[PDB]
Amino acid sequence: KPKLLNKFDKTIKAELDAAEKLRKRGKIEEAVNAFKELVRKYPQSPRARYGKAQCEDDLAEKRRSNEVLRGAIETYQEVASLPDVPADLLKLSLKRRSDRQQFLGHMRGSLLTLQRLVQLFPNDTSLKNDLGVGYLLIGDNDNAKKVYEEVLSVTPNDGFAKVHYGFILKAQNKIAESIPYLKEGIESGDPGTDDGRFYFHLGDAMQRVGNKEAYKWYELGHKRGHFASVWQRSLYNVNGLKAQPWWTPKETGYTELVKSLERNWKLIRDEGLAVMDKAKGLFLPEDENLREKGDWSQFTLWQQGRRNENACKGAPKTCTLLEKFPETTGCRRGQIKYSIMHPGTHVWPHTGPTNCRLQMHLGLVIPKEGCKIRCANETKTWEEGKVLIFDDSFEHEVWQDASSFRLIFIVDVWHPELTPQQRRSLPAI
Amino acid sequence: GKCKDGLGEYTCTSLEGF
Ligand SMILES: C[C@H](CC(=O)O)C(=O)C(=O)O
Ligand SMILES: [Cl-]
Ligand SMILES: [Mn+2]
Repeated sequence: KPKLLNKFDKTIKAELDAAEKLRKRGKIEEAVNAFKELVRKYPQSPRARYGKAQCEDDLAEKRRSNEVLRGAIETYQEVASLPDVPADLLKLSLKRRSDRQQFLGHMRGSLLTLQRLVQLFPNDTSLKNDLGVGYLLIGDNDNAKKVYEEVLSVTPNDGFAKVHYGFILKAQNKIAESIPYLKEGIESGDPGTDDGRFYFHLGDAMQRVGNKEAYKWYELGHKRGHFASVWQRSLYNVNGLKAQPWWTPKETGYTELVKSLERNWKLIRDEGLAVMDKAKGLFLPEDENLREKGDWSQFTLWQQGRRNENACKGAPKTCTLLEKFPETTGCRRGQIKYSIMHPGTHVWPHTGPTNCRLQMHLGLVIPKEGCKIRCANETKTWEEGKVLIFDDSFEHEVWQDASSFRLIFIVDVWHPELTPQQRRSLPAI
Repeated sequence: GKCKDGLGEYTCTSLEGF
């Protein structure tokens, strides 16, 4: 279907086909050399240049080499710099360039490539949709929003643009506004809309406005394979891990860690209170839009398996105690943090990002009334000096209606059924 | 940003190639 050959390339199609045949047979090393020879002999040929880039691309996959892929990324750009490049080939080459740049984490580089594509093909709205994804990947929601507004102004029923626009509105706390876009976009069935992120946030937005249809969308997302269940809606998962909202210490196998937390709870409390009194700026307000109302702040000692050295200066005995337990300090998909919550606080029902962690809560200062946590269909409360354990990949919700502050210590651990190989290789979250 | 308690970012992991 795509027209990849300009006038000159048509005359050398026999040589170009012979090289491409080598690539399709899996003789990648022979294919690279053959296209390199064609590039050497026909330095202006776009198809020869693209063949070289495709072979370098395949070779990077074979050898799992970032450096080989960087070479391919440059050759894809070289295609675009040649004279008389067919429009189909120009688009294919720069699109793959941007895709591979994103794979390498070159998000700024991918954005420049996508901006070039949009400038070269001003009527291609799918390219503008790709550009919006580029802005979203660097965290530039403002520019992403402008891009999808431009798309929706031309094609109002673009489902891909709708879900991404609705995602941005929802991230901006424009909850009611986001629902029709997320809903209509998912319902369009357009390529790219069947995504767990959009089912996740549509249901959450509906929950926040009191729309009872929220769980029909969790149920459909489960039926389409995005969620392990309607209750457990994490999106960064390892399949097969035991799934239950509440855990006992013995069920986790982390009984030595639990004993240490409970035996030594007062020193953990006292260091948290000292920071509250003398270094309160170390407690940072929750910043994921998870509160309906109230005050909730956290003082984080470990995140992504990395010790925060300045934070541990403020709780040195607690950090010294916890260093004996790699099951938590090495949990690169979890945190270790103090969590203070004040009266008048309601945390929206929400789910964590991954099923690969379990969460321990050690009670430190718990008012006698008013504080409770629901996980799935079960509500519990904290006790001073005692550990609660739940899987926060299940929907959970917290209220604080006491007459004074509530302080807990949160210790994330690797899910106990994850092998050591998985604990070393899983991407940090 | 980072996905700590929630799933609010477009992606929660960072891309580092192979
Ligand atoms: C709201 C709670 C934190 C807290 O109660 O301090 C929560 O979301 C979690 O522990 O995952
Ligand atoms: Cl030439
Ligand atoms: Mn939570």
